Formats: sequence, structure tokens, C-alpha cells
Amino acid sequence: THDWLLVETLGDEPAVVARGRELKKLVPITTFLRRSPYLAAVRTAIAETLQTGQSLTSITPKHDRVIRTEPVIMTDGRMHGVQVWSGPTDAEPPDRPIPGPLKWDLTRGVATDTPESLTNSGKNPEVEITYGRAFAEDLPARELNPNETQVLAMAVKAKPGKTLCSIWDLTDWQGTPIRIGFVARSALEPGPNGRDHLVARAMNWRAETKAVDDLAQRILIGLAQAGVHRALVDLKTWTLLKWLDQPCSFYDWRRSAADGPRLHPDDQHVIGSASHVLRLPGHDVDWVPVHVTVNRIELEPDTFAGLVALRLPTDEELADAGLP
Amino acid sequence: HHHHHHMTHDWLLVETLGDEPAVVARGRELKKLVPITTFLRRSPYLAAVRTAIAETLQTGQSLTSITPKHDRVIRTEPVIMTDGRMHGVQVWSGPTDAEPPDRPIPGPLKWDLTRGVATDTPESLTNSGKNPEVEITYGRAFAEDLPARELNPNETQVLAMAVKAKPGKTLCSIWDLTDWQGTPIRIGFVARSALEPGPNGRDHLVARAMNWRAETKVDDLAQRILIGLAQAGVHRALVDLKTWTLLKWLDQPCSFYDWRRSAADSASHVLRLPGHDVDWVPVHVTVNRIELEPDTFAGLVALRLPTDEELADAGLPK
Repeated sequence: THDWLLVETLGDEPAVVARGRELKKLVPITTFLRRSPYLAAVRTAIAETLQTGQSLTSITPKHDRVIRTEPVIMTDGRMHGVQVWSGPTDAEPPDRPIPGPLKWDLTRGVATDTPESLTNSGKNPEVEITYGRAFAEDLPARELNPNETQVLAMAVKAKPGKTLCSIWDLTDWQGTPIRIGFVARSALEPGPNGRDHLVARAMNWRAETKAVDDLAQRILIGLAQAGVHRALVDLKTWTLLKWLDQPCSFYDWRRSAADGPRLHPDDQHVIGSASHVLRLPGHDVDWVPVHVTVNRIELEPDTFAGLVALRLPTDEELADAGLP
Repeated sequence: HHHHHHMTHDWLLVETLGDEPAVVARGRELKKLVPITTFLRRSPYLAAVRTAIAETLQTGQSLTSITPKHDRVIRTEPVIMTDGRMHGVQVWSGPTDAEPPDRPIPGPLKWDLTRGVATDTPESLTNSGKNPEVEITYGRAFAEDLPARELNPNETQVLAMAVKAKPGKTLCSIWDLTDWQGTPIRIGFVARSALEPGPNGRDHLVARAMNWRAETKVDDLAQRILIGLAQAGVHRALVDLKTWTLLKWLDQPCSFYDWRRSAADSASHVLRLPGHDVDWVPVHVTVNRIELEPDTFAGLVALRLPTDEELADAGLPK
């Protein structure tokens, strides 16, 4: 019981998601600490941390114990969780695993990370942008993880209430295999025009090193094609969700994730497979013609996403599209 | 005085193709080829069960041994392939006052990996939900035995065995299938590859197996994507690239040519494949290489009718 407990506090009852770095499945603190004499006091420490937004040091003289709490606060000021440690008074707590708050605005189709969430996921914070991120910048390219279907489902057909806890395999920027835990929860939050946004709020952390059978993934990899870049997209909004191959440099998908037109307004009407040439935002010019091939993927019953294959259009293809 | 049931009470299915008889089912519950001397360690009747299995293997016959002095009944049933080879023995034992439960019926089958041809039994077909009045037991393509579209654990290893056969490998698993009428079922199976005499002086590589209907009881993004890539009129399959043997259907099988044909009897092209009513039929084929294991490849083929233009392009007459 000497470890730091990571508690997600966006539900009705605070719920444990990490003991040290080991994942726990959103276990309500009263269940996780059912047989604990410090349960009542722990609940109070967390409750006050939510109130004050402050790191607290609480003492219970009766049991000669101290409770220490660390808020996990997103850069919009929102409390995503609280990290808690208890034990004897003059005892020194263990090194604290750094939790990384992030959020996905599903209405905007845009992610906001933190230096902490980026570092945990093994990216180089000195060279990373925290805001205006495409969802496909937070998900790995090509590699698949447990319950990734539910993440994508969470994103395309937004319904509040849905929560997810998982451990994922990643590779950091130095090439090293790593693992992360995370918790994520979707909810409706008030937006600018009196219209509510659907937003998924999350925390990750670097997990312990512990590291397969996937015929479909081997087949999918075999379908890769030079010059062609596959991705999952939100059909309704053209929000980019995930790269299945490496990202394409044909167009500026990163800048246009949060800023400007996602496609040419004249091609808006254009958006069994379907194929067409679409003008997407350029790096140096306004518009770049890209040949797009689209299939509907069913993630959950009545929940669909777009499988898009992107490549440069031929001179011939440009002509048929009515483009010079 | 109900005497104690034995550890064999649910019937043990014992695979007998290795060095020592090894348990692969207790009732319908899968066991991972556990040596009978491990599985029944400390059973007073272990020696008698081993003897019963040996006697069944030798006689090829069902056996019932009743020994009042040990208050013991032992029952064995052979699991014999239609070529006379024993794949396993099912054994029950108990005190004289016990009654054996219903015996789960095992289905022996074999894959000749050298030929690319499977031989099933009505038992193995029935267990895996096929219709034995319409299925032919002999001369089967491996794609008639693997489920269409549905994927299962370690199926990658089964496919690797077909394309790059090796002896001395075993696989024990529980698979989820649907029978030919749409009803979900589960099966267990054990399989073991080995070298056997061949007809023309050279060994064949043969995998011998038994299945059984398992007790009724997924996370796969790639599978969902693969399914979304299905196209009307297009039928996808995995093939052995070396021999063009059909290994597995990823969509429902197609009718416009005789894919079941044995040799007895990204890249694209119109290929002539065996016909039903005629000798050859033109088929448009798109092929991708799939890596199943390191240095172990199969082909993914997309099969569809060719267009008149594609026919002319291929220099093929109508």
C-alpha cells in the first residue's frame, strides 16, 4: 500500500486507474478500499483536492498517518484526476509516476495534449506541438492496440458516458519499445454558441515493461502499396482518425486538423467503395489534388468509419475530375 | 456408498501419435497435450488405463475391462481414421457403481501437406458444422476445412504449415465457427504433423488431427477493416503461391469456377482456372504477398469475372 494511487475523478465517484503504474479498471475508491480504515479520510483528501485545485498534505493523528494528494489538471484548468499516497507520518513517499492529461474534442475533431502526456507516450516534447493535434497524431501509425476499435468508435459517433481503460504498446522517438496505461471518458460540455461539445478527457502514464496472433493485421499490412497512404476518417466531418500506413506528405493534414478548410468547399458535395479526386489543403499552395478511394468500415453496430486510400492522381484522373 | 468418480469420469480424449499418450480433452474441455502420466499422476488406476490404451491401439477395438478386485471399470473407444490409422483413444474409468456420461464424439481428419489435399470424416465434418450429406470426405481443398471469413487463434500457424510444411509440430485450440445454417458453434481440436511413407518413393508431410464439438461460451480492428474491404462480385482467398492451392476463403467462395480442383486432378492478370461445365474459364486475379511468419509467405488473391476489355487485353478469346 506504499504506492501512489492514480484516481480518475470525472465520474460520480472517484475511481482508481493506477496502483503505481499497474492498470486498474476504474474501481470506485469505496470498492478498491472497502477493507481500509483510512477509506473515510482518503475520500476527504481527494474531495478537498478537487475543491482547492491544490496539492494537499492531510494528517490523521489517530493512526499516525499522512495522506498526500497531487491534482492532475489539464491546461484548460479542468481536473482530470488526483494522485494519492498514504502511510506513516515521517515516511518518505516513493517516486511519483507522472500522469499526463489530454483531451479529444470530438465535435471539433481536435486533440489537446500536454508535455506530460506526450512524454509518457514516448514523443519528444521539445519538438512536439501540444495543441491543434489530429487524432491520428495521438494514435500510432500502422500498429494496432487493444480496444482501439472502441477509441475510434468513441470518436465518430459521439455518445457521452463511455469510458475506457487500457495498456498500450508504443515505440518512443529513439526507437525503444514502451508501454502506456490510460483512462478516457466522454461527456457533453458547454460550447461557444450554446451548443454543447462532446469531449473525451483522459490521463496516460508510462507503464512497466512486460512485452502476438493477428492474421487480419498481417493481411492488412500485405495490402499496403507504394505511393498509397491508408487512413481511417470520420465520414461525416472528414476528421482524420488514424494512419494505417505512414502519413502522406502530399497534403498538410496536420495544419488543417484544427485550422482552415479540411477540403475545397466546391468538393464538399462529393464527400461498395467510392473513388474521386478531392482538393485537400496544401503545404505551399492552397489546394492539392489527391486521389481518394473510400470504403465504409463498421466499428460497432450502426457505427461506421471511413477507410480512405490516398495517392497522387494521374494526369488522366485530373482530367476526369474537371481539374487542370 | 456412491464411490468416488475417477479423474477420467468425463471421458478423456487421448492423442496417441506422439511418444506417450497425451490428454487433449476432458469431456469437451481442451487440454494442451498433457502426458497421461502427468494428467493422472497419483491415480491408483493410471497403470491400468495406460494398459487399456495400449491394448486399444494394438487391437484397434473398443474395450471394456471389469475388475471387481479393484472395484474398477475401464472403457476405451478407438478414434480411427478411415486409412486405419489410430489418431487417439477415448477412455473412461470408474467404480462399478458409476455410470459413464454421454461420450463426446471425436472427428479424425488429416491434411496431406505434400498434396495440398484434406481427408475428413462424417464425424469431423459434423463437429465443425458442415453438412455430411453434401460434403465429400475425400479430395478436399484446405479452404473447405478452414472457416470462410471467420478468423481464429493460431490460424496463422495452420496456414504456415500448409505453405511451408514441417514435421514435429502440434497445435491444440478452441475455435469459434458457424455451421452451414448460420448457427454458432465451437470446436476443439488437436493436430500433429509428421512424415509418412509416400506412394512414389518419397515421404509425404501429413498432419493428423481430431476435433470435437466444444461447450458453447472479440477485439479485432484489422478484421473489421478487412471486412469493410469486401466488394460485391469479388471473392478473396489466401493461396499457396508455389502451387496455387486454395487455403482459406476470406469472403464466401465463388461459383464461377471449380476452385475445389486438386492437382490430381500487388500484381494483376487474367488467369485461366478450371471450369465446372468447361475445361478453363478466364478469371481476373489481383495478388498481394502476405507474411504469415518470418520468411513464410502466402498470397492474398482477389477473384472476379474479367471484363470484355480485360479479356481482349489478356489476348484471350471470349
